[PDB]
Amino acid sequence: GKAQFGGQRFGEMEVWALEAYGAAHTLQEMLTLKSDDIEGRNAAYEAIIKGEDVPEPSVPESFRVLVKELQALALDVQTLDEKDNPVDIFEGLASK
Amino acid sequence: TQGLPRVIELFEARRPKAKAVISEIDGVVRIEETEEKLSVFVESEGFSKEYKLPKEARLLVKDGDYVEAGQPLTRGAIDPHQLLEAKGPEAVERYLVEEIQKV
Amino acid sequence: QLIHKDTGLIKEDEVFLGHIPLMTEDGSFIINGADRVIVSQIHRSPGV
Amino acid sequence: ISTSDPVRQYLHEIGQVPLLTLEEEVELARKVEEGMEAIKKLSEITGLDPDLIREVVRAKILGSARDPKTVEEIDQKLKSLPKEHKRYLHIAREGEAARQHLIEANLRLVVSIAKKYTGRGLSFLDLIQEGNQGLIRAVEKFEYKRRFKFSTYATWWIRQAINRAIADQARTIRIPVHMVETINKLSRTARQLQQELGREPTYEEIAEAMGPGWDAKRVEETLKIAQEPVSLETPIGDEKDSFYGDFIPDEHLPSPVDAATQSLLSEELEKALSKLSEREAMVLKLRKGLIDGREHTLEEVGAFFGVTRERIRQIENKALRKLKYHESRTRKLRDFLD
Amino acid sequence: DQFRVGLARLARGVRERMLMGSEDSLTPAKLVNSRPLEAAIREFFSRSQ
Amino acid sequence: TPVAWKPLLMGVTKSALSTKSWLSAASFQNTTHVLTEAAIAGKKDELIGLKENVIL
Amino acid sequence: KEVRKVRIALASPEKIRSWSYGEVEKPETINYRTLKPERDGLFDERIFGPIKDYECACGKYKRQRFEGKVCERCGVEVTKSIVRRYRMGHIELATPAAHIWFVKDVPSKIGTLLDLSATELEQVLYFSKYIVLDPKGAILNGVPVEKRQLLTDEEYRELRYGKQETYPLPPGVDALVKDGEEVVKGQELAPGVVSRLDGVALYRFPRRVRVEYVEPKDYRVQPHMNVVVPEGARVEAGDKIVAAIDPEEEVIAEAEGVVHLHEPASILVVKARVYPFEDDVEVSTGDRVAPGDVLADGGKVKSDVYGRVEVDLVRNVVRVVESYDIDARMGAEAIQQLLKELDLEALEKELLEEMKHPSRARRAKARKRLEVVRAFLDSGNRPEWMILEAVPVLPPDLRPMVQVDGGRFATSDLNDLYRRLINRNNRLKKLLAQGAPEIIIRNEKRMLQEAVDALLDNGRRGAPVTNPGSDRPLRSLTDILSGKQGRFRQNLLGK
DNA sequence: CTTGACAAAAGTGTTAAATTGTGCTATACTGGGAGCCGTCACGGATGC
DNA sequence: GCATCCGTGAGTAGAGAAGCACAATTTAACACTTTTGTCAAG
Ligand SMILES: [Zn+2]
Repeated sequence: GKAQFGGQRFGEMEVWALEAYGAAHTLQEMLTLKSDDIEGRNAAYEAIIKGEDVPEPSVPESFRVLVKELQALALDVQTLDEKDNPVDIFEGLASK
Repeated sequence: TQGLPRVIELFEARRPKAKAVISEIDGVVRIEETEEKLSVFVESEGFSKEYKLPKEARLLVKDGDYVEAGQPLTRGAIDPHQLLEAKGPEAVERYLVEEIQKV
Repeated sequence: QLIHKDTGLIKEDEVFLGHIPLMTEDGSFIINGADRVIVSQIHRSPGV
Repeated sequence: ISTSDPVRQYLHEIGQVPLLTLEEEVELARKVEEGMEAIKKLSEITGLDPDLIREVVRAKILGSARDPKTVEEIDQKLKSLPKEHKRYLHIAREGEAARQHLIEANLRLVVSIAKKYTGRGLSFLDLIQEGNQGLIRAVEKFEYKRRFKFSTYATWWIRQAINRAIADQARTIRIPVHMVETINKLSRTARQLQQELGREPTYEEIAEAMGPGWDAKRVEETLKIAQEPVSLETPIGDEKDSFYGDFIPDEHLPSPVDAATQSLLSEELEKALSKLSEREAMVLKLRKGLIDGREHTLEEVGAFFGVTRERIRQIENKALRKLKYHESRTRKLRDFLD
Repeated sequence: DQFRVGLARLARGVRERMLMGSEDSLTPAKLVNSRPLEAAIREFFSRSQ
Repeated sequence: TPVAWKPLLMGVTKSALSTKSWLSAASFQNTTHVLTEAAIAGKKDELIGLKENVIL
Repeated sequence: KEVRKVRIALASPEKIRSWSYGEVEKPETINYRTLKPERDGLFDERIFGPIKDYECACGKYKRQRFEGKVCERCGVEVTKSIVRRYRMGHIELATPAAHIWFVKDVPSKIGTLLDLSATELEQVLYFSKYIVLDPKGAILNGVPVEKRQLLTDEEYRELRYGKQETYPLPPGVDALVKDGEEVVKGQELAPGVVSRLDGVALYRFPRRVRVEYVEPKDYRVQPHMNVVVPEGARVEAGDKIVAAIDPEEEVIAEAEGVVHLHEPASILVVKARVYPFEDDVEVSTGDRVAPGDVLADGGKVKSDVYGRVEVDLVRNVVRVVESYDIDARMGAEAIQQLLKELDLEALEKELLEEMKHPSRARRAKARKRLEVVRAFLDSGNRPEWMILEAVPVLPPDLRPMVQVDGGRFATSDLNDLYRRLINRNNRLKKLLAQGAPEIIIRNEKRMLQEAVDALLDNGRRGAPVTNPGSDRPLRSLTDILSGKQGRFRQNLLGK
């Protein structure tokens, strides 16, 4: 919303358009760097005001919300690597 | 059967309401029209298939014509699942693309 | 009025039931300081 | 009897226990009191906890359908008593069984009481279960010697348990009972004043009716306390596509601008401190907490460099003065404070 | 229609206060609580489609 | 002995819901059904398609 | 390393407890006055983390180098406040609760494994019917009870406790039969009523006591009075006959005589065997005995039937109400035991045999079961994990309670759903500790199951749970993830 | 560079009032309440 | 085979109603040394 100084909604059909274009990096920025990659969006703004190019994006925070909400449904959702080993997307902040 | 609903039922592989009747095997059709009902027989070398078509069925084949397996005996939209088991994967894929294009 | 069927005594008083919103001359209401219009509703009529 | 409606299912179940006649009620009530006395007599002789025997006796009455080793051991210990003592165990078993049946036969009383407390933040089944807790306490405290009916005494405990649970469980942000009753009294007072005045009373008018120790400030504060939290999923508009949570900004995580100016301030301060000396810059970093994150006292700083407390104040303040001189000449830190 | 709904809610609260008793000094003002009627009317003019 | 099979035809909805990747199927429709069967089977989404990588 | 795969699986109760940083024991959220999170609540800092970075709840620690330190006073880890978006809690259920996804998602995964229909699973899970786990030699209608058999409440009570019924008499009449008379079906207890069951008939409250002194004397028994001697007892002069609250109303015998009870309030016919005894009793009321079990006389008197013992201290007899110690249970706890005891490898072999059956429908049905069985075997999932013992608690920042700029607080519906579960679970713990009757316990357990269902999927089964003052259904975990407004289509597929 | 000296600033141990939690009221009272159905086709199962 | 109830799905933006008693726990007002912070001495 303009009243809330909000951003424009990049919905599924707009995501489809970038996929059909093959604009993978443009899509990834809107998914991460410009919406909900908290580390990415802070680092993107800091890089731009220094004259630098924005860094590599990281996992969106909404996916972290999805994983935690799936755990709240007693579902064990784990991100794995090439060798099927667990990969921590929470930076060790949720491991006892 | 027309416009977007026709496209949707083709992409959903849905069975048409007024589905046509296709021959399960090849042979020669043999029509027997009576004052009570209708029955179409696809006579083969040693096979005698039966189809109880309704009275108000717009047939597109006449006596003596040789029909292939999966060929529509009656007019209307072909059930894609019946065509798959009658003629094969290539026939139904060919049917689906052409019918969607017609719309 | 409150009527005691056994005693046979009637107690009458005027009770304050609240406030009824008033329609203005032009046909609208002022609800919480905001002008509002009650839109007429069409539905199936009762009956058989 | 209802698979779908739980209230109908509960009502059917409590309908299978017949209501007690007055003779049956007195017999059960007498057995509970005699059983309670018998447990006390048993404990004085057997020497164990009076409540321990009640749990063991109740465990046998409840049965296998409801630690198991120590319960059986105490059960055997009670049975080893002589004939006169085992008699007290007999009333204890029958007393506990009578308590179970006395509670079961009065489940219709709680439903009649609980249906009068609906619409106050707790569902009907929640009210009934809380009333059941009061009914259980009523049985323990009921005395049949007074010749009063059970429903007379039990209604007090059933009403109390429902009322307490509303005061404790009806609000997402819990409010103590002493303040819940204050809110209830304030709401009643405002309602009564409205009917006399024909309008919404003011806070002064409400406070005067409350009594001594009440002013308009207290009435406003109490009403502010009574405000229930609003749902983040409250719809906005005629379509369920907009909610309150969609319009509430997060104010806890730093914004990208706030995070950036923090980094810019750090890099400018680190260059400003570079013009200082080696120990002199480290003193300010350790004094202000630029290294660890906490201000280090002069004594703690002095222990690190092996100096007295007033020694740091000389180097710490002289470093401050020189940074002021550098700032006046370069003007590179003024905009980072506004 | 919403006035009737609120009045029905007010009537239900009158019956329960009549069930409570104290009929020696019961007045119609005491039996009547107008808040259910005011709430229904306020809800109609504020949160109705 | 080789497995003998016959061709199947399904609509786009049923075909999309029977895909290997549970992330894309759950994000389409029948999320409870997709996640219920995926969790019991311990399904491992290999992130082959586009929707899976968009979600991550 | 780089994320290449995403795996979803069932969470065991042990895994759920390994996720949680603490158990949420109280339904409280924040103090109403200090606005601070309450201890052991849904927002506790000792469980989920500090509200602000590197600062404990008490305020002793306010520095980053204390990272990894837990304050000895407050118990809050000194770390970043963003852990409140990730650190989860758990609720330790008093009784097991089924996960509604594995119950209502047709075809039911639990029902497929257990060969239970949707109706049968609903009746057991929501405490309408009992399922038999151990018959213990129980017989119903002449047919022995078998495992996994479904029992109604009436059938269970007959097997568990026995068969009995009380027959009220018209006021002012006398019973034809005497105390402890073996009546049969249809035998007239009183002129106006007949015994609908066969068993031993005993007086409940004799209104008139006739003592024939060694000359009969008819007394009256008030409803607040109780007779202490049995029928036919030899009462010595002065011994108490009828007890009363006040000693003045006590009915003591003028001389020696024999008591004859009359005018019963009702006759209780119980299908029980009576064993008269003279010495002490080796059992007590509530004990369960099998045939051959000694009852009172150190061996001389022994039971000859299955039943529950009730010792009678006035009639000086031991009545054994014919009943069985059948292990039939309700709810998810009964379902959990069935899935624990189910051998997947043996079930797979049996289902493979049914695949050879010439009926196409039976092969199709066996294939549906085998697909679920093989899913558990291949994945390593344990089928009883579909019943929850510990309920995971979402991190508080994903269900925030925030103060708006106006000053009012805004919170998610999940907190209300969580509070209802905690309130019902905490009340069940107190009800169990107080030894409440099974009817009260059954209602609480059924409410606990429905509270879990509302938290996971509100409105899926039964009426949706709504907050007071509105008809809006509370948004559950399933609602958050599914639909056009769900997490996938509103925040992941588009942003 | 120490070393005194100060007045806070801060920590700390009591004690009080304010706040919060808990128990208890004895005529008799014993199975609820709101809804209350103008869409459509689609699987998929679930039994006749 | 078929008939039925249940569950699923149905475009994108934006712009908008108890009271009281008493105990138990916590808060806050005090005092207190304790510790900095500091400003003059060499
Ligand atoms: Zn601390």
